[PDB]
Amino acid sequence: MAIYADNSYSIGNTPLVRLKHFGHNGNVVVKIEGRNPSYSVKCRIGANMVWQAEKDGTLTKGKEIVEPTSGNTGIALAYVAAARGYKITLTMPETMSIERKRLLCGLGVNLVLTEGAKGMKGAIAKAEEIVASDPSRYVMLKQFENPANPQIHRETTGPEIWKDTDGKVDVVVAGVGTGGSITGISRAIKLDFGKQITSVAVEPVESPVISQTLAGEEVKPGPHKIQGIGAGFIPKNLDLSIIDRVETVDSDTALATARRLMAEEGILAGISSGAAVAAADRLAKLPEFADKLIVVILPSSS
Amino acid sequence: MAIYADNSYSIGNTPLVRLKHFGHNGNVVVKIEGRNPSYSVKCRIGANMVWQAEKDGTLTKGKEIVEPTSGNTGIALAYVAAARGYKITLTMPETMSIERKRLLCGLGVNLVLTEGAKGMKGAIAKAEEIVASDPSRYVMLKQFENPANPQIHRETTGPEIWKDTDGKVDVVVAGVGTGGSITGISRAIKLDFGKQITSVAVEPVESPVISQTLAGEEVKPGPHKIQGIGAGFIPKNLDLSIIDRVETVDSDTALATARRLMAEEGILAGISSGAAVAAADRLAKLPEFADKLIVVILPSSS
Amino acid sequence: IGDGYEFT
Amino acid sequence: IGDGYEFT
Repeated sequence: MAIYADNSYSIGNTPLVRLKHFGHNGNVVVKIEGRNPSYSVKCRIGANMVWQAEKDGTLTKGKEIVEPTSGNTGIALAYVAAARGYKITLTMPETMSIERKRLLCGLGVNLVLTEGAKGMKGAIAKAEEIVASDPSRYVMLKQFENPANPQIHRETTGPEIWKDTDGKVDVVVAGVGTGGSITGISRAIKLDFGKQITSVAVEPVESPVISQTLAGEEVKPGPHKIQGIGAGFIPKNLDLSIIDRVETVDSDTALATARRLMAEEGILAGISSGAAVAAADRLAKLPEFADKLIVVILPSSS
Repeated sequence: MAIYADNSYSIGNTPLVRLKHFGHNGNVVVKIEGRNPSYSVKCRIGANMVWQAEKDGTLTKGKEIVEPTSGNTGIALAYVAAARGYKITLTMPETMSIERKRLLCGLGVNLVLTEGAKGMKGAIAKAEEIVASDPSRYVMLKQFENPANPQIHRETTGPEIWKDTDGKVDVVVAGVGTGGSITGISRAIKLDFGKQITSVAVEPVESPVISQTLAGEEVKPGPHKIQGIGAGFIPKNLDLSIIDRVETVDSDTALATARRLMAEEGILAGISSGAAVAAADRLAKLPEFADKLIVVILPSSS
Repeated sequence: IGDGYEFT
Repeated sequence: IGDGYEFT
């Protein structure tokens, strides 16, 4: 019997689809993380961070989840919290989408909106205040540094890719937000299955902090339009040691690529999906990668 | 190698999840058709109607798809048309959601918007005009009567349910829009696998045309708020002969139920999903269905 | 459907 | 993320 006890267990087993108007003779294949509870990759880390907090006793009946997240992590935690019966508080700037506020409210989140001028720093600050006010009551899962993030990718996302490609996958391209996807995937394929694939991080040209760091240059973040990626810092969940290459993509190209995925491939992916594909396409059209099977994470849906 | 040639092939294999705050001791299980390309069940009939038109030669390179659809069918056909390289025209009232118009445009649809006062009749009329103007150029797939609709349900949706439940499924509850889901599912389980399950159609109390017909009463449609169901007529794709029971649900309850799915179960389902669950819950709390495994189609996502 | 001859 | 210290 293939029935899930709750919606948290239903994560993953996302499909690989071949692109027809990207790459060279279908050397580019996409993994559609849009096909998940809460419509993004974050469903996996949402599920596993909660599961892990349960196993280690940091999360019990009565204790509340608190997390600062402007994005899909909040949505993921909301779904899992509802599916597993936890109260949850999320903090972010008043400067959010009314659709996200409403959907988050719909999901049963105690929403706490911080000054828009103060940005995500204000939201971390506030989340920290809330936990500090009653440490026995509130648990911060800390998506950027919690090992349960890349662990789920090593246990599910990566093995799915290995399985689906009969281990013929040669290159994995993934935008970096928390870094968990690239970390966990790379660890699975390289460490557990033992194939020396090329792991390609993607980040905005507008905020190329990984590229700058690896070049030994001054780190100079900037604002960009590609949601999900470009934190403006190297997260603790980004394992530099497994990264073979870093490609930068600009906002406009990422957006054009997302639109092309929709109109040409019939795939409903978000801007960060566009970024990932733009980067993969670049490498796919180098002779050196002409006979390599390239797997691209599409993190979310449109 | 588990890679899809295009996004059309990636339909289905949707999950079963047990409800914890509906039914009696988890006798109610939901099939989440939200976990599909284009975020609804219609992905299946979109794929198969196109595939069938290809096999039978009605759809070839150069010919255009035309269809009147105010809902998820349009979205499904848009995705498949993009995935398989067909032009597509969709007709509906100017009185649509700007998000749907924009997403449909994003998907490469030639959008033709008819008078809002004239409603869906105006949209069928216009679609018919367009096809009539160049019969060699345009193909109408006719979702309400095309056998390729229930056929895909008999080939995929139903077998998935049989497989997932080890054939222990006793009752299937599904809202009726085109009727294809209930038709195809029922045919699979009853005819192909040979189990005498109870097939329960759901329709709005506001427009209970199936109930009225089966009672030998005058058919009296009405407007309602549960999108996807309540056509105001019996579709040709609704096989009355396999329907064991018809439950009516009101708009408000369907909406309250959809909200409860989100807030209590952590499941993002649309209003028609709420309708289906409200109906299933009613039967699940009759002693006669206490020891029956009840499978509910959640047609779409929120 | 999305609307057969009803809805909203 | 959704926003680490960037975006829009």
